[PDB]
This record gives sequence, structure tokens and C-alpha cells, in this order.
Amino acid sequence: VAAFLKNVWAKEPVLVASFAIAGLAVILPTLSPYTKYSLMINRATPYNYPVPLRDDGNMPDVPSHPQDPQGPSLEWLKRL
Amino acid sequence: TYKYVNLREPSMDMKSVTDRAAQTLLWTELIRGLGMTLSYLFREPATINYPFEKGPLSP
Repeated sequence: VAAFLKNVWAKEPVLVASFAIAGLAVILPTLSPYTKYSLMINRATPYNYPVPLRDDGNMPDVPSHPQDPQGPSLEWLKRL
Repeated sequence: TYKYVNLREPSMDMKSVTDRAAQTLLWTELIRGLGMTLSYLFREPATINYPFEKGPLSP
């Protein structure tokens, strides 16, 4: 079966190259950590309006000032 | 006498197939050969302007 890759690649060299692109395409999205950066950006794109809520006692976090360090940090991308 | 033309068995080894695989897949044939032998356009057109120019003859 070791020459089976060398008696068809010298016989029909078209679909042999297709199966190699069938390979190396399913496997790699589960491999490199550049994915889940695809997920963090695609969720952090603001379409709609972020409506604020009503305070009653608490206040667990996030006061009215927008430029305060009160929310998350997606600002790694601008530094990236 | 003889001559046996177009009578040659293939190579069939590890490396020489890569010369026959790059031929079909990436077309190192048909452009180096047939795109250069056409151009070859810069030669002078050998045309006789018949009402003015005339060709050779014999006595």
C-alpha cells in the first residue's frame, strides 16, 4: 500500500491532489489557537444599541461613566 | 535499415514523476513551449506590395 500512493500519483494526478485538499482542511481548525480569536471578535461587534438598566440598591458594578474601567477588556485588539 | 521512434518505456521512480506531475498540474508545458514559439512575432513580414513591388523570375 506504500507504492499505492506512487502507482496512482503517476497514473491519475488530479483527484489525488483533491484528497490532499480534502485533507489539511478538516483537521487544522481544531488545531491552531488562532481560532477562538475568530469567536471573540465576531461576538464583540456591536450592531444594536446597548440599553442601560435601572439601579435599585446594588450596583454590583458598572456606574454611569462610560470611560471608567467598569466593563470588560476587548481593547487587546487595538494593541494587537 | 531500422529505427524505432516513439518507443521508450517510462521512468517510474520517485523523482522523475515530479517532472511529469508538475507538467500536468502547473503547466510548465504548453507555455514555455507554445507561448514562446508563437512570439516569435518580431520578425519582419516578408510581403510583396504587388502593384509596386514584384518578385523574382527566371530567364
